[PDB]
Amino acid sequence: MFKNLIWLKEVDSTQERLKEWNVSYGTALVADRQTKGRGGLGRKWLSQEGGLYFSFLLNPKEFENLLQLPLVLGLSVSEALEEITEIPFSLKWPNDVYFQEKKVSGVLRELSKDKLIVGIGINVNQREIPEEIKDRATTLYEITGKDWDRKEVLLKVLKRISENLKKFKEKSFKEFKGKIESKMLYLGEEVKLLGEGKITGKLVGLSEKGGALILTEEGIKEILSGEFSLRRS
Ligand SMILES: O=C(O)CCCC[C@@H]1SC[C@@H]2NC(=O)N[C@@H]21
Repeated sequence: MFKNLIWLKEVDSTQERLKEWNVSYGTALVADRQTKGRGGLGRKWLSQEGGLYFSFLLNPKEFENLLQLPLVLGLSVSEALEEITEIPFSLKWPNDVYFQEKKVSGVLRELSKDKLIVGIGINVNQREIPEEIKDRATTLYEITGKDWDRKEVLLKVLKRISENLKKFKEKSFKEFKGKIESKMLYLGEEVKLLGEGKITGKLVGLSEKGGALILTEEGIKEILSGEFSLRRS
């Protein structure tokens, strides 16, 4: 039941606040502005007006795999945006939501004590996109040519997250493998993964474990580490 909100006008980071405050699971902390945002395309643009920045607590004892989780959340984020805008979106392993070549959303997940802090940033109404990420990022406004009710968006997103997380629990990742893999970005293309190494080859798909399958010279390798980031090559 992700439907009750805590909407602030400015914080250092919704991630940090939930790391500090003791909130109940299933409640989303939203912030119009973030002075010390962290993750994805940087801190500078996470302080822009028009973006949708929020975080929420999940039970660590209940969502053990922090590789499939980001994918399911990303799948939930894209599904909500597609339902709203009726625009096709792609998923970039292992977390980002993309429209074509540029990112629209990113899923962050941290752990602290007995907390699983999930932070999600969505590009909705930012009008003045930074020149340094004009190439890698886009907004709902830029794509569709109109603004969107950030509250309406957040609600349908929280709903999909809720609905999908219930299935991911009751059932398994098998329920989303096909949905996710079929929306994967750079699929069939030459790509390069970096993090705890650097593997380069053709992204051939997604394993039932949520791992990225790369076709190298000596076989297809399955990448499970969340450390890795997937970029073109
Ligand atoms: O870009 C990413 O992939 C990571 C998530 C983007 C940042 C979100 S926005 C709200 C929350 N608070 C943060 O400091 N980070 C996350």
